[PDB]
Amino acid sequence: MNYKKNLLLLYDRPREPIFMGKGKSVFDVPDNYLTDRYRPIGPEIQNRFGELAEERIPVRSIALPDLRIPMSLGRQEQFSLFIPRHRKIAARLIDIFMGMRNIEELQSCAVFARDRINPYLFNYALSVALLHRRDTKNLDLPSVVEVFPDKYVDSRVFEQIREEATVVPEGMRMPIVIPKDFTASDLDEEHRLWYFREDIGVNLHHWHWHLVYPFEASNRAIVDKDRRGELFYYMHSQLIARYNFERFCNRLQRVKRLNNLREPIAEGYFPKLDSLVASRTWPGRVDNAVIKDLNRELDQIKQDVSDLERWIDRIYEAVHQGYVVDESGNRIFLDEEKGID
Amino acid sequence: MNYKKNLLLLYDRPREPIFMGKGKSVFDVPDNYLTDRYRPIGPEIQNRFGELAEERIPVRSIALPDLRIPMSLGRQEQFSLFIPRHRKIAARLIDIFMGMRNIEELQSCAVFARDRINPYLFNYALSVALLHRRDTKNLDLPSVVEVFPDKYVDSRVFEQIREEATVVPEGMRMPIVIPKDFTASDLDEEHRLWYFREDIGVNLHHWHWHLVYPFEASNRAIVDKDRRGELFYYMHSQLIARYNFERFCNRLQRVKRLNNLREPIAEGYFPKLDSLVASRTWPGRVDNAVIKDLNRELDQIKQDVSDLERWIDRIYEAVHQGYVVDESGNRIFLDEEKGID
Ligand SMILES: [Cu+2]
Repeated sequence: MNYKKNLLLLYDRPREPIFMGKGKSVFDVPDNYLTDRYRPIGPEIQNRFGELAEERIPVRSIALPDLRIPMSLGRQEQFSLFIPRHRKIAARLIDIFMGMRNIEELQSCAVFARDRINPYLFNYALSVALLHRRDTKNLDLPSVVEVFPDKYVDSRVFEQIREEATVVPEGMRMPIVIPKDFTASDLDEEHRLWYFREDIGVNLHHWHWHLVYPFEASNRAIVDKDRRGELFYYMHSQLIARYNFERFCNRLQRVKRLNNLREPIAEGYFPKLDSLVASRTWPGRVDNAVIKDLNRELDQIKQDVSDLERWIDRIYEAVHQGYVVDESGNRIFLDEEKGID
Repeated sequence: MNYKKNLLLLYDRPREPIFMGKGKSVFDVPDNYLTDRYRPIGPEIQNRFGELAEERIPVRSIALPDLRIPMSLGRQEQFSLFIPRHRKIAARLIDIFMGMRNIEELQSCAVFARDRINPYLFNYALSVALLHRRDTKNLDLPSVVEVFPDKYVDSRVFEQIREEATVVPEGMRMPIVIPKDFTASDLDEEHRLWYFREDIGVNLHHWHWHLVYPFEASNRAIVDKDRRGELFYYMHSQLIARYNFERFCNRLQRVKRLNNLREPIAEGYFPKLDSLVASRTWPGRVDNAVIKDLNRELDQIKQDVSDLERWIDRIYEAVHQGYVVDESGNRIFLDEEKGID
């Protein structure tokens, strides 16, 4: 039905309010669906952006589960699935979208939530829901490059794209060249591997792999895929095999592992990305930075380097021992078949 | 006369005693010319080596100044012109050879001294005397590679040359290949410049340049060659220009200067040379070695790093000021003409 195609419009222009009209359509949102900022002038808006629209999508006003947790993350904040706290927020939102029985209520829940929660988070939570509901199958999700170009492109282009789009009429617009080999000069031998590290393609593959094989949510909510452990081993293992190949093609040696976490990290990296959602840039790492104990009260991270070292020491022990121990105290054997997994 | 050609025989086999016979000749040395080790069995020797020679060169017994200072340096010790003490020893010996009126007494002094003083030192002292004594002009001094191959060749070959020369008859002897690119592997990017750093040619040029333009000997005219200061600047300046060129041809950046002496030296170098005169090998320098205050009582070196730093600070000051100050206290101006010199 249409509903499937109407959800895809949510991916359009993530930071433009949902009432501004996406593609050749526009949403006819209730006033209790308007944000607190814009609700007090709702009448002036629905009318103002009604123009230029072929279709008008109605949206029924429903109950809507509590969106406190989803909304806890700031709108101008970054979103990562590695941070403990974000995991709990996303997994909760995924749970809401996943828990809407009908494809019509999913559209209603989405339309409301969209302008209240972090765009990056919304995109993830929706992507995961759509991909793993039964009614929304075979649905072609727009490339995350197209919805979030800031994670894939030198920040320099953005003010050129703004200039070009404002000054020059459509049809006469020149294609914007995206800078390559732009993060470091030839003094850094690492700069040679730009075509791999910074390639759009491989970064998309990595992002998507983690979409379809998450490590947290609910085992029935898509965590427990056959041999996902072995997959995690192999896929990442092939990344380095391919990387090491490309290294040899640029007169470099094989990548040296992170022997130990106390010694400095020789290779710094300034990525040159600017998050338009956070309105800030990603920080760089300097040469010879040292790993430091984390105390990020907000993010819910209280971890010492020694904690990491302790985990490693134990994992090594298990691997040599040949077995692990479950919470219960029983032993599980790292056999030829399932060991790696 | 013959005398000129007879001195060249001293350069032959530097560590073989002078009574063993050089080329197609042999020396008829007095018994008071024999060393303390060999004098007590002089009769057995002069006879044992005398034959199979077309010539026997007589040598008249002369007075001979005290050779204490020349003999102060051990026979199995290394010799460098940079070490303060060696400078005083060599300059004194040079003075003796230089001070022998006749080309016959030079031959007599030499023949005596040769087996009592350090071979490396002898070679230098003689080389300098011949080139600047007035009788021995326009001469052909043998290449120092041929007399001291240990300073120009991987030590590995020496036991092959000994094997080949003992086992195989003359005429059937295979040429010994000299290893190239042998001091470091491809993990060290510096190894690429072997063909320049370790080339026989350029090392000979450097050695010889310092022969004809010494910086301190005795008698100022020998040091005082036209614009030798500017020469010292330019010649060495061209070495680095050429080096920096060769760097660019091996995918390397321009050579980084020694900014400051307290910071570690990143690039180590093990030269793989074995001094047959010292019977030891040259020490290597490890990666990230640090310069340290010297206290070499024997060599007469008592220098702190800060001394070096102080000299540099003062030289910079003079250069910026635009003038220097002589011992007397007067000022000399670094003009366009003689400034560099
Ligand atoms: Cu020099």
